[PDB]
Amino acid sequence: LSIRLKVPPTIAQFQYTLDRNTAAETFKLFNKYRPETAAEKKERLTKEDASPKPYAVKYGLNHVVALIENKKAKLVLIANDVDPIELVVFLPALCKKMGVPYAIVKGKARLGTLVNQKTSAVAALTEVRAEDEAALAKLVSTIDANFADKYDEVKKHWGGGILGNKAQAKMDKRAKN
Amino acid sequence: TVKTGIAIGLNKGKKVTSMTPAPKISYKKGAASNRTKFVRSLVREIAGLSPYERRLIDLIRNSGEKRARKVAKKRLGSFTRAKAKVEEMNNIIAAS
Amino acid sequence: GAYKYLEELQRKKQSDVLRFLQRVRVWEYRQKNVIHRAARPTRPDKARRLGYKAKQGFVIYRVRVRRGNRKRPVPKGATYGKPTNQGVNELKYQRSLRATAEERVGRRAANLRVLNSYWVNQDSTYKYFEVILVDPQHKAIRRDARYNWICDPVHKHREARGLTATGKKSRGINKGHKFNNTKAGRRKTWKRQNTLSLWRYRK
Amino acid sequence: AISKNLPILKNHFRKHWQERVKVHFDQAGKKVSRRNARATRAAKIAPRPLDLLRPVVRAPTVKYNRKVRAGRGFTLAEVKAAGLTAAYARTIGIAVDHRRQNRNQEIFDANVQRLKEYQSKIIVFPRNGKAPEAEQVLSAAATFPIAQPATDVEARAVQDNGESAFRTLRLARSEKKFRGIREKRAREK
RNA sequence: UUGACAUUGUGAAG
RNA sequence: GUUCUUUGUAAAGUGCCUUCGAAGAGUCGAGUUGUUUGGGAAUGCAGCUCUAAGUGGGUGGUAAAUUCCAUCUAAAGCUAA
RNA sequence: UUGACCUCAAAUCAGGUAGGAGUACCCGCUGAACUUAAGCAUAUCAAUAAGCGGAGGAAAAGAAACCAACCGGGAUUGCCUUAGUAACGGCGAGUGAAGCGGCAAAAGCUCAAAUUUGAAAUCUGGUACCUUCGGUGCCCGAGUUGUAAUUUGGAGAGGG
Ligand SMILES: [Cl-]
Ligand SMILES: [Mg+2]
Ligand SMILES: [Mg+2]
Ligand SMILES: [Mg+2]
Ligand SMILES: [Mg+2]
Ligand SMILES: [Mg+2]
Ligand SMILES: [Mg+2]
Ligand SMILES: [Mg+2]
Ligand SMILES: [Mg+2]
Ligand SMILES: [Mg+2]
Ligand SMILES: [Mg+2]
Ligand SMILES: [Mg+2]
Ligand SMILES: [Mg+2]
Ligand SMILES: [Mg+2]
Ligand SMILES: [Mg+2]
Ligand SMILES: [Mg+2]
Ligand SMILES: [Mg+2]
Ligand SMILES: [Mg+2]
Repeated sequence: LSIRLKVPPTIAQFQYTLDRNTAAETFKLFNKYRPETAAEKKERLTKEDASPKPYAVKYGLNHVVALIENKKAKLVLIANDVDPIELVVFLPALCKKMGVPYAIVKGKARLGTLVNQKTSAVAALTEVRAEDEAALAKLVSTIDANFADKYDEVKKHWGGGILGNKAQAKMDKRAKN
Repeated sequence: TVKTGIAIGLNKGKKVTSMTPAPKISYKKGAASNRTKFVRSLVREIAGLSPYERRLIDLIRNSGEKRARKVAKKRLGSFTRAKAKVEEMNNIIAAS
Repeated sequence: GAYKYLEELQRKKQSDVLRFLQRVRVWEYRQKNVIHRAARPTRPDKARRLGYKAKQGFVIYRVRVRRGNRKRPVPKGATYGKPTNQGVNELKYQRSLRATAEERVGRRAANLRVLNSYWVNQDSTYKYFEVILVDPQHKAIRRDARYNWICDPVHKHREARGLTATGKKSRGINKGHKFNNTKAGRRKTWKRQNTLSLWRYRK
Repeated sequence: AISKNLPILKNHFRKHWQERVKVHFDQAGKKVSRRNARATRAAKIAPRPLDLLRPVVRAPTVKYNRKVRAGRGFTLAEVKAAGLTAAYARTIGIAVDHRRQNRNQEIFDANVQRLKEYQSKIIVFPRNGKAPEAEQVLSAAATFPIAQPATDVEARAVQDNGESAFRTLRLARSEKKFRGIREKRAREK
């Protein structure tokens, strides 16, 4: 039913997701900044500014939205599987307004597994180590060309309207004869 | 705003030494803020326009602003809300 | 936070994006049972401001109720009375459809307490609501100071007595000269105004 | 059922009134209960005065504005002028009303004076728990009665300027009646 | 029983 | 009243300067129908239709346009006598 | 193939919970007619009886989207009064409140909407032990589609 009807552009923009090659490199960089587990938390607490400054992926819908509004997120990942879509439907426009690059990635479960949660629905990097600055800049350029640079044209395009298998054959038959 | 001192007339009432109470923060309930102005502007460009708002825009361009208020009063309630809606549509037309 | 954006976006119900979502969701609800458990709130922002919390002991249910007037259930339309009481068709229920949905969910889960409810969807035949319920036996609720008031036996079946938000509106429980009939309860006020008060030394 | 020269009566007894008759047979009994409740509360609660200090306010309406009475509580500005906070004032036996405002200097000064006298005539026991025994005064209202402010001296000299008070009332009334019409004429010209 | 509005979307012509 | 524990590089209150100050939507409100009220160009409640605003919104017991003023802060919640 | 996630099921699974009675008083729904008008249909009886749903030792209401037009009052409830009054009504029969004033009793409050982000700091359950209306360690789980701390307009928050 969701594909037979015409999809408004605000929702239709989520049909485009990051391709396999660049998504694999995206998760490779994000897997280097996993949040500390509870087991790692225990060892840190008993040792204790005796600890170095941490670097980790920022997650949480309310937390990430605030980071974007304060010009602190360098790259934002957006899940395309949020059933209450209104929770995340405004993020591409918010990131475009604030100049924060974004990518619609496939799998809220996959985002969760890098923050030790069942689902995450959003992820962001605010500060990256020096040895990974070049990798992040390479990913941002590739990601920008797919989502940020095409935002103006995608906002004008409606989705959906696909006919069923049998209805498609009936229409094609009438067009030919 | 001073009382006259007699029981009848424009400023009737007794003269007392006046004091200025501190303003109550509840009197600013409907005051716009930087946070809420940013959100409402962003939502407008995402959601777009309502079907009755599109008809109002056409009437302004094609049938004048006066008839737009008459239609806006019917779709909305009071006449005062129609005037505010028409002015909002004028800004949308101007910024295009 | 994203809750602010959800609140403002929900007010554009006739926008193109929300019209698409309401058509797809109204079909999905119609395919399910009249009363069925909901895994999560459809409007998390609305649930929070009504008292919902994302913790064990809070339950969301979805309910579908028929729209329209209340036909007087008399055989063949005969009322057997004076002409002022012969009306059958254009009569209106004194409680809202939201209250009816709330009460039916309460009977389905009598072990829970109804907190609040909110509108989600509607069509020509039905209106759709989601009801927030709290488990008074769960220890996460009984050990929580902000919510253990619901465990008091005086709060059993709040929706049946009209003690919820929609119940208090239909009862006319409000301040001012506009609610002189129902400020403290319509029947309680009527009893006080129709009582003959006599003292030992007659006045 | 109308006969003779009698007044028209409006006795409202056409309902089932006998089902809702309240005779106060327990008037004496309830007085005993109230006196018992006051006695047991005074012993139970504290050597505290069983009631809270109240401010003096002006009664509204033109019919009753010539008198002062006891209000609900002191304003936030009044308690601040007395050198204490609202939270601490409630625990010492001072009623605080956050929704009342001060616009009259005379009322504001009178309520500030009441708070000053109250603090000088009470002893606040320390939280350590020593609590030396003190005599219990059962009424703070009786200790701090409210008096009607003075308005004028008993006798004065006659100061007459020749203007009639009746003439003054008529002109003031006429000025208000025709204020709108005169302004319209000036605006048109 | 008849009309209007809502359920109620999509494309073309006269 | 006596007695055992120091809770705690804890927690709270108060002055001045500066930048801010988020406040509840098929809801308010409007039309119409029915019922109800002392509430009378319509007191409350409900069905259907329409459907907001942010120096805004409600009320000020005669409908309306225009200009001011006063007063509170709805559409979420608990609480002894 | 394997392993997650989402949604939906099953079990005499672990632990719980709802029903019925009573019902004087209390919170709602539904709802008459006899009667009065010397007839009678609006009205009245009555927002009553009967019927149905839901509580407690009281219930309900309650800290103003209040009342006012005053030199203003200040949560709710009850008594005296306002008052058989304003008003409603084949303006007939009849019906009918509220503000102020005196008194009884007095008590205040908290969520949503903010990034803990140099660290989900929160919680059910299981298990061992213990000073057992609970406490501690440990282990799964809930939870970032938001659980704690902090702030509810009387304010309050980030810095100095
Ligand atoms: Cl709430
Ligand atoms: Mg205020
Ligand atoms: Mg009825
Ligand atoms: Mg007037
Ligand atoms: Mg009128
Ligand atoms: Mg309550
Ligand atoms: Mg079992
Ligand atoms: Mg009742
Ligand atoms: Mg008769
Ligand atoms: Mg007869
Ligand atoms: Mg007869
Ligand atoms: Mg009965
Ligand atoms: Mg019992
Ligand atoms: Mg009692
Ligand atoms: Mg109660
Ligand atoms: Mg308040
Ligand atoms: Mg009062
Ligand atoms: Mg009556």
